[PDB]
Amino acid sequence: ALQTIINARLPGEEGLWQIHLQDGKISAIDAQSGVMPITENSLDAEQGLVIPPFVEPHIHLDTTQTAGQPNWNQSGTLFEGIERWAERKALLTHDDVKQRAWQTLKWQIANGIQHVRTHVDVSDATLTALKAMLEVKQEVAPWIDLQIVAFPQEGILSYPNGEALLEEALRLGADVVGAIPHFEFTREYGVESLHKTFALAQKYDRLIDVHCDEIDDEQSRFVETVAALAHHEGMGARVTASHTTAMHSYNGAYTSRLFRLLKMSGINFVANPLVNIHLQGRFDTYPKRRGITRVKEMLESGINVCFGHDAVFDPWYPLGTANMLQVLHMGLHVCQLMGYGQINDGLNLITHHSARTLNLQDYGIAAGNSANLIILPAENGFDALRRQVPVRYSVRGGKVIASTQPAQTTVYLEQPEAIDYKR
Amino acid sequence: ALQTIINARLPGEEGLWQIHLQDGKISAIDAQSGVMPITENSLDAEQGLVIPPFVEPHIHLDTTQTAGQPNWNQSGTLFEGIERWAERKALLTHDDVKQRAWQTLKWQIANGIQHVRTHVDVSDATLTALKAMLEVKQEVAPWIDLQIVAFPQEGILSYPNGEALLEEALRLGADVVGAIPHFEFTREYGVESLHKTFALAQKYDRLIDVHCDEIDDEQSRFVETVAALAHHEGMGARVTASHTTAMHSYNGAYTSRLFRLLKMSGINFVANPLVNIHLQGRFDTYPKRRGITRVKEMLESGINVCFGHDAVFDPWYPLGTANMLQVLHMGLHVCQLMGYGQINDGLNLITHHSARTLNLQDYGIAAGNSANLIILPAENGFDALRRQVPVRYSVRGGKVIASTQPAQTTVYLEQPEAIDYKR
Ligand SMILES: O=C1NC=C(F)[C@H](O)N1
Ligand SMILES: O=C1NC=C(F)[C@H](O)N1
Ligand SMILES: [Fe+3]
Ligand SMILES: [Fe+3]
Repeated sequence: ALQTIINARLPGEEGLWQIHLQDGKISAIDAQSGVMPITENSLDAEQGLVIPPFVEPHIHLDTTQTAGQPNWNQSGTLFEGIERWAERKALLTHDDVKQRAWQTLKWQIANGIQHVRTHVDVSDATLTALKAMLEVKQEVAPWIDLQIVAFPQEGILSYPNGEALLEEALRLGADVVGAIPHFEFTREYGVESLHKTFALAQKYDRLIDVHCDEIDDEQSRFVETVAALAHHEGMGARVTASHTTAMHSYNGAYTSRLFRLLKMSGINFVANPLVNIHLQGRFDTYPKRRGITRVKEMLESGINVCFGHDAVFDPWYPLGTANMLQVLHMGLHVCQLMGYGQINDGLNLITHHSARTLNLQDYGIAAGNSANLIILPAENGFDALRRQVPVRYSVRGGKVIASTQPAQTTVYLEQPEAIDYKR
Repeated sequence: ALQTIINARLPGEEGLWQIHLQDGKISAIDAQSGVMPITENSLDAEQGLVIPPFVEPHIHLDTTQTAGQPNWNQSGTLFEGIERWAERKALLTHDDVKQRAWQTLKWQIANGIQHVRTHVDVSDATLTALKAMLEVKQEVAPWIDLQIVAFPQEGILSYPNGEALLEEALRLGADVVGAIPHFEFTREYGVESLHKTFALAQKYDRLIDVHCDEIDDEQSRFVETVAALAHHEGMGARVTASHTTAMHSYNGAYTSRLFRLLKMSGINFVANPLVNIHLQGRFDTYPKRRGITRVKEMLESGINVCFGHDAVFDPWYPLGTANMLQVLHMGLHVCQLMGYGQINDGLNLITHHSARTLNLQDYGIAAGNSANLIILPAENGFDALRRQVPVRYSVRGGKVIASTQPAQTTVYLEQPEAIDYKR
């Protein structure tokens, strides 16, 4: 029955703070002028950093843990990945999807992630994975608020009954409408697919998250239609453009023109560093492009951008432990957001910016909000990122739902010495 | 009460000529076999060059003289320019627009310009600048025939009530319908905006002048729609594509295909050398492209192309004295039209070709035409351009409306010597 979080550091704030908890919510936040004593019912942050929970804005829980089944993606490309997934999709069973999704979700809970948006392939007349995921959503609710995107992986207009299946998925309860314009057979189908996606989102009052321009094609500009339709409907807050890796290859003049619309539209952007560095640049010899969208410029322009893990051991990515600080680490390097302040503020890319992408209404350390927060054994964002620290405690509804007793490293010199990699 | 212009040289003609004037018109033109004596009622061209008036086919009189108000365009780009202008547009007043427009118009009269096409931003519900410019048009009529383009600077489909405001501007009397497809939110809005522009021009029997592809984007090809719609409606003579700077970046194969249509369509092209060299190439590091449309190739293909000043001390250009020979000088250098004949024929780019762009019906030194002409103290186009000569006399309706007493330079060597920079 926790009543207070004491000795907490907060990003962008000086000193220590006390967070009072009442009835599963944050009742008040007060600055401390020194270190407070521990006591029963008090969770001691020990001058560590307290932040709202990590968020996973983009993952594929229906494909997670399937890498190599029945075959491996040899080329390491998005296109072969979809082909390898199609082979696995034909072998799906309800229980298998639930088991694999739950395996990755447990890693996420352990990693302080309390909000997850999973795409689920609905280019499947049986909607096997979707039915399984809707059950997982209910089962995992005490620990993670899971959003499900009805993702038409093989296209809306380019797959048999694609539009009907996408709508069926919404009627079954999917929270977000997906699309993949660059995978449609033609540019015209791509644009038309977006009009259909927006019409469905307005008909059912759902969010939108488009796999948008995930291709090293300087002519893949579906993002301008996503932003324009959102602006026209006055619904930018409910819309997300995932990937936009083609933007890495656009000329600068078009990008500058486009940025005005991106800002005016208010839509969100998701970059997936671990997967993008792996799948993009595969058609270059040397030099080889990085292939991540224009994260640095978006931040400078005040456009909301955040980071997702995208895949965890599946056709598009052979690694991962569903760790957001690891995703952030890769993104900061590839996007060259390596200034001290840029690294320190990096936490926003896996917390607040992602919460905005998911249109969350109860997020942040503020009075009145649910007591959902995590404690990192680090002094600030820079320190947490540099040392790739685990989540010491994850609190949800005012209760501890995960904890990590840190590793203990000792070197035996003339005398034993504890090493914590700090300075 | 001038009755004759004597000792006149004419471009492309040998010898001297006499131009007889009667009732404000040119009654006859006769060759001379020698130098004629001066006499009362005779304006002596003194073997200088006589040409129809200079023309300014593209200028923004509503923004002229506002550079730095309230802020400067730091990046030197078209996009920031529009943003800086938006800030100034919110501060417009009727009298301020009239005063600034008249300041630049007086410089134009002094520079022998008797025909001017000004764009006026109509992405403004108050249409403040347009109302002011319609009054200026009437006031300046004795000296300059001013055409007003209803220019939807912030887009037709991408600005609130953009189409209604564009039509309102035509109902108030604007002479030309404008558009800016590359600034619309999407390629589809760009193309649609052109269909709407042409429909308005046919509904009101007005000319068209599109700010077309003014961007270093090799995919900005709105010019093909402008030309195709003009060809379909059989109205090329009434249509102009301004800038087309993207053409500088097109691959050669597409450009060759496009050129057939450009020629067949009969539309006009305006290049704005002083502004284009400044605003284009801003997204390149090194090498840096010039960014002017394909003027040399247009001339070789018989496509009508001409030069405008575009801006005089405003968001898009911090310099200028509204001097067409200076605009021509820049264009010849950047477009590499540096052969003797190319330079000598350069005057066509600021006289006859521009008159065609404005669809002028009374222009040129020919019997029956109004006696509107200017006298340059130079032997030919090459000489006028090299020495950047002023306009000795500007005649309109058979009367002198401007004159420049040339500067007198002397060097004091062993004896004083007059220097005129001639050879
Ligand atoms: O279309 C896609 N499917 C799965 C992925 F992991 C990648 O995000 N893109
Ligand atoms: O769109 C534009 N507005 C103003 C200029 F000077 C430039 O011609 N382009
Ligand atoms: Fe994905
Ligand atoms: Fe212009």
